[PDB]
Amino acid sequence: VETFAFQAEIAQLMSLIINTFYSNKEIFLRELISNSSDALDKIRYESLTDPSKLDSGKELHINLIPNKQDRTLTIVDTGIGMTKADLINNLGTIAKSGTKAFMEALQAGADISMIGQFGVGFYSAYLVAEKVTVITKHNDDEQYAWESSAGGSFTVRTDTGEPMGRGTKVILHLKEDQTEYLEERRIKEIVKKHSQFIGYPITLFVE
Amino acid sequence: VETFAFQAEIAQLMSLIINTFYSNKEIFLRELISNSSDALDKIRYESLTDPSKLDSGKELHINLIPNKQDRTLTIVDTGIGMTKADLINNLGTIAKSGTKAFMEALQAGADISMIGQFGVGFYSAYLVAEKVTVITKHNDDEQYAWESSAGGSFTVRTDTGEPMGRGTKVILHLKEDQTEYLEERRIKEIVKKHSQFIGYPITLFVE
Repeated sequence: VETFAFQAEIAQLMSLIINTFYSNKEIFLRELISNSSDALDKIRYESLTDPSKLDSGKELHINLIPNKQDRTLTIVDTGIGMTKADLINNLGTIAKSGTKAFMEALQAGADISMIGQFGVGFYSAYLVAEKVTVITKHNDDEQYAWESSAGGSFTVRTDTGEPMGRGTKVILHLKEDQTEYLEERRIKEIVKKHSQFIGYPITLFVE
Repeated sequence: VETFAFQAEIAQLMSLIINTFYSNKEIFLRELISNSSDALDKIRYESLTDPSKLDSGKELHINLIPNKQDRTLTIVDTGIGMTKADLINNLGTIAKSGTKAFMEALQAGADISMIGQFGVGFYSAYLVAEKVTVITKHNDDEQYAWESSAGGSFTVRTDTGEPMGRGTKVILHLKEDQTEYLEERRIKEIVKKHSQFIGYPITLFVE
């Protein structure tokens, strides 16, 4: 297990997300689904000129999996996935410059819901999760698990868990007061509100 | 000069954009600036692990250049640019699947302004342009000019014009009744309305 320090700007972003009073927490799900859609677009685009890109899986979809026993909400996609280098480099984001632009935007009257416009919407997971685990598999690398309970550090290890073929799994270990996002009708409401026109099938699993 | 037929779905998209009555045409500029921002994000991200990616130019910006004599509005960026293969493959988009999802969305009550959510916002240029010329330079390829007045076909040729270093230039040859988008105060209004928080400097050139 390798342990890394977040760059200062990302640690600041995460602390802001965790500590700022902001009731409209539901946007985390929109942001994660949007990320999954972007990843699915990328592998689709690559497959247009190289069909073998889909040998690791032809299905392009997003699954939402609540588990009340574990108190986890998992967002799974069969998108392009992330390399180890991607994971370490702020999960494929330009988080340093993105965080700066987001802060500058917040200064000029923006609010936290606009986070995704700055390329750092992943970190909105910390609106509802005390810990986030990301399992990912990219065609050009092995399967890795990234994890962080914030507080300035994350871990990366090779994943010996269930193989995924290709894509990303975001596991949200929810805060004790945020279990509403495990309820079927709440998830359905949020998906209909914010992600109605996403161009990949979104399947909400039942328990 | 090589001439190509648009895939059927893209020809349909373009005809819909050209022929549908829709007064809110200004969104084209938001969509092109968004594309430029995405391209700038991509070269930024690549440069994080490979600084030499910026040997073709360190500046990351967007320029808006009106020219009333030529009746053109040009959007220039120093983003990642496009390879020849990218240009031919619907300017780096998943236009076939994107167009389908956009149509399905329009069926379920969406309107043309949401085009960018489906990865085909480039084609909104045809709300205001009778012809569009795209000059582009990607680190891994030569400089190319793509062009189309719609009507089912586009051309690609090697560009012998002014070298660009790296990025993309979208030249909008405006319709005779759409010259308002050459006026400084109109462009400023649209940028402030729709692109206020874009994380790269946007410079509106004067004439």
